[PDB]
Amino acid sequence: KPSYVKFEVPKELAEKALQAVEIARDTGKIRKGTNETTKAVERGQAKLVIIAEDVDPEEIVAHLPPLCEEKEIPYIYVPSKKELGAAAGIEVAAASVAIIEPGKARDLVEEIAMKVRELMKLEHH
RNA sequence: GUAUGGUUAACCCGCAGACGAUCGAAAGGGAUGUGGAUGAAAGCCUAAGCC
Ligand SMILES: *O[C@H]1[C@@H](O)[C@H](n2cnc3c(=O)[nH]c(N)nc32)O[C@@H]1COP(=O)(O)OP(=O)(O)OP(=O)(O)O
Repeated sequence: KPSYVKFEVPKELAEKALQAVEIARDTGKIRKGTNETTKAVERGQAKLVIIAEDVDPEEIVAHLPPLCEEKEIPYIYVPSKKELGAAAGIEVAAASVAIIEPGKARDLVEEIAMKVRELMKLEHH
């Protein structure tokens, strides 16, 4: 298990995280790739950040969970980084994706934002 | 004199790429860049370069 994964995410909740990227890709604006994601977080324009769990080395995305907590931006973990790139609409894999405007997925992001709040309180005791 | 340029183009497999393609000195920026296989007839036009 990676060290940058602060909390475990169930499969069913992670599957909706890909759907949010899929919907917001067509009905909103997302940013695919770790560089675009990092900029979207430090600029404070990212509604939800999605981080992959199969990132090696960790030093590529290990700074997002700390940065997202400072900027008070929710984040959720996805197992596959290739499926993450597929949901963003690119041929290659993606280590992280940032959702700027959810669009039609506005409701789905709210549901994920609540559960990542509850999952974060449980792992923190 | 000469096509490696045209009239005249497709269709296959591969390689690199959101761990950042193209562009840029960098900053920036964000999805293409490319190697090969068979085709690209005949005739005709042009002659940069080369001889
Ligand atoms: O048939 C051509 C050719 O034999 C000869 N010619 C002119 N330049 C070259 C060259 O660089 N390399 C070769 N191998 N042959 C060349 O000239 C013939 C054409 O006749 P012209 O001389 O009338 O026309 P051109 O424009 O070639 O030369 P010119 O008109 O200045 O004299």
